[PDB]
Amino acid sequence: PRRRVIGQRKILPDPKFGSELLAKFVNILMVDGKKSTAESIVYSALETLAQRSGKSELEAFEVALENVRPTVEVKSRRVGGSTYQVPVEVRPVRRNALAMRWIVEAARKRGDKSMALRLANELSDAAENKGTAVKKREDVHRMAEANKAFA
Amino acid sequence: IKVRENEPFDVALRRFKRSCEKAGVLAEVRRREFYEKPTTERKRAKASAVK
Amino acid sequence: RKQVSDGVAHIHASFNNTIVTITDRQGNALGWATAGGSGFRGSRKSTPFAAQVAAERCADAVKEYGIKNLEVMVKGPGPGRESTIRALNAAGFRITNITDVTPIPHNGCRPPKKRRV
RNA sequence: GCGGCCCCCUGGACGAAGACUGACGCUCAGGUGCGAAAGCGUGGGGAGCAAACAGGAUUAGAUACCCUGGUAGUCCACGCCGUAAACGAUGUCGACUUGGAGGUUGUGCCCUUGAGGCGUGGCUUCCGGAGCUAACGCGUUAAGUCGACCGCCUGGGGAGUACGGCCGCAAGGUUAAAACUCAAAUGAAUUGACGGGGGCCCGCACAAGCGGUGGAGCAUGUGGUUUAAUUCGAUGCAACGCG
Ligand SMILES: [Mg+2]
Ligand SMILES: [Mg+2]
Ligand SMILES: [Mg+2]
Ligand SMILES: [Mg+2]
Ligand SMILES: [Mg+2]
Ligand SMILES: [Mg+2]
Ligand SMILES: [Mg+2]
Ligand SMILES: [Mg+2]
Ligand SMILES: [Mg+2]
Ligand SMILES: [Mg+2]
Ligand SMILES: [Mg+2]
Ligand SMILES: [Mg+2]
Ligand SMILES: [Mg+2]
Ligand SMILES: [Mg+2]
Ligand SMILES: [Mg+2]
Ligand SMILES: [Mg+2]
Ligand SMILES: [Mg+2]
Ligand SMILES: [Mg+2]
Ligand SMILES: [Mg+2]
Repeated sequence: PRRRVIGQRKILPDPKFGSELLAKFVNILMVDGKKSTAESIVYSALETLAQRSGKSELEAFEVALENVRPTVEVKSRRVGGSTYQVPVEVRPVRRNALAMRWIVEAARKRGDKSMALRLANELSDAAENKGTAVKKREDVHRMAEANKAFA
Repeated sequence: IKVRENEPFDVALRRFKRSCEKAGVLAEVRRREFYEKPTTERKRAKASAVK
Repeated sequence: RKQVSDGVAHIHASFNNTIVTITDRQGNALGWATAGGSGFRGSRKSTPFAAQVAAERCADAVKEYGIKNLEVMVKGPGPGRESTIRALNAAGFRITNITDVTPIPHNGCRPPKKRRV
């Protein structure tokens, strides 16, 4: 907005696992307003990732999200002239949501078998740092530190 | 113009240059073409400075 | 090679570019660098960051240089005239005196006309 | 119009009292002199800047604004030119008319203790009373109340132009019409609107996101075209699944 402060309530924690981040991930991954399909797909991918990596269930995806989160983002700014890519500081929640969106879109663009396996593959290659989410992730880091004096 | 700071200068913080005019004279002089301008740049704000 | 053990860095900082050259007290240049040559061709070369990049790039490689204490002297209106020093001092040479030249003409040499844009 | 410092020559202004002349004054057509910048003639000088000119950009075009160079000129001496928004858009001289706050430069009395008190002149800035003014505003430095003389004005354009005279090397300067054409031109101020003026504020306005349209097939309306007729309306937002 422009005058009134806003803030959204907190979605319910993810069923059984109780992961608020996982509940937010199903929100982002949701399509056409169908939580059942999103929940089934996320659980299938989560168990596949856990059994493939030999890691636990809760933090197996936490590692990938930690390793695919950025630090600064370029904001199109033009005070006197044309557009300047001015990098800025990323808020905590904004960083988390941006990494989550990156993972979801990276899984979207794949074609391996189906969402259940594509999400697991994205998580694995994000843990390893050889995926496409990470490939897009390093771009902001390389484009940072361009124009500081401007604001 | 010159800095003579005491032995403890931390990371070489410029405290006396900052207090000095710094770019007082520099900014005063970096302008050009002082012929037809000054006749009209004259006070009249001093006049507006009043209760 | 020469092992001067002391020197002075002349910075020529303007609204268009910044130049930094290390020299001896007897006016003998050893190395130089410019923001334009530091991969900032365009509008960024006039920014303070490109000035410090050139400063550190010229200050690096102190092995063959041998200058331990490196005075500083700046000239012209720079991009703050302080970022280059902030990088150069941390480069390894301690700073004890900075002089500023900024030649101020005591009249004469009618400056160029104004730009009507 | 006049700004580094020093020397020589030289003009004017203001203050202290004292002495002297005794209306010797004010204004001024014609006349004479001075008169920014640009410009002209002769001879020097020429670092920077910069008409003209050349090139590179921008643009639909750009012989312009911008960038890179650059000649005359800008500087000096001696002559000429005599024009500026040469403006305070306010002729000179004299007298009278409530105040307040400053600057600059003299001078008198005093508990003089002080970067202090009390007075008296010259010049100068701002605000304001009566008055004046169409209004804006001026207001003891009047655009207030008066006196002396001079210069100038008589609708807008044509036109400060043509012819003639005078001046100038030239560029041009000065004096200065008529025919013709229009019913207006113009000054101050009020309300609104607008501004590639300023400030503050709001809206899914932007930004941050989701999903779309514009691509394909089909439904429907409209424009256009054709037809015997393709009935009549509706047309930027605010007509086009509208009557
Ligand atoms: Mg220039
Ligand atoms: Mg006369
Ligand atoms: Mg001249
Ligand atoms: Mg000449
Ligand atoms: Mg000559
Ligand atoms: Mg030019
Ligand atoms: Mg005249
Ligand atoms: Mg004048
Ligand atoms: Mg004037
Ligand atoms: Mg007049
Ligand atoms: Mg007044
Ligand atoms: Mg004439
Ligand atoms: Mg004539
Ligand atoms: Mg709303
Ligand atoms: Mg948007
Ligand atoms: Mg279509
Ligand atoms: Mg009808
Ligand atoms: Mg019809
Ligand atoms: Mg009709």
